[PDB]
Amino acid sequence: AYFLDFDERALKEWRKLGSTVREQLKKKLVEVLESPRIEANKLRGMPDCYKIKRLVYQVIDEKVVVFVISVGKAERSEVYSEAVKRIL
Repeated sequence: AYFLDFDERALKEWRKLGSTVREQLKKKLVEVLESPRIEANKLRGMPDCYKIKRLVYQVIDEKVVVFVISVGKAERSEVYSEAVKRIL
């Protein structure tokens, strides 16, 4: 029941996550559109910001729009890469 919208920086971020991710995220996002305000996912101190497991979105009631603002990863890309190397 909520419209989707992406911040342009986040859409650019989205186009670099890879094939596998931006699909499982697309799934969880469209699910969020039904009822965006999930208490278990609300960022601390932030009245309108929520997380998807990361992805962050802003709920804009005045427009009924879910605004995806930030999407990325827990660590730097180098940390996962170095972790893969470290175990070889």
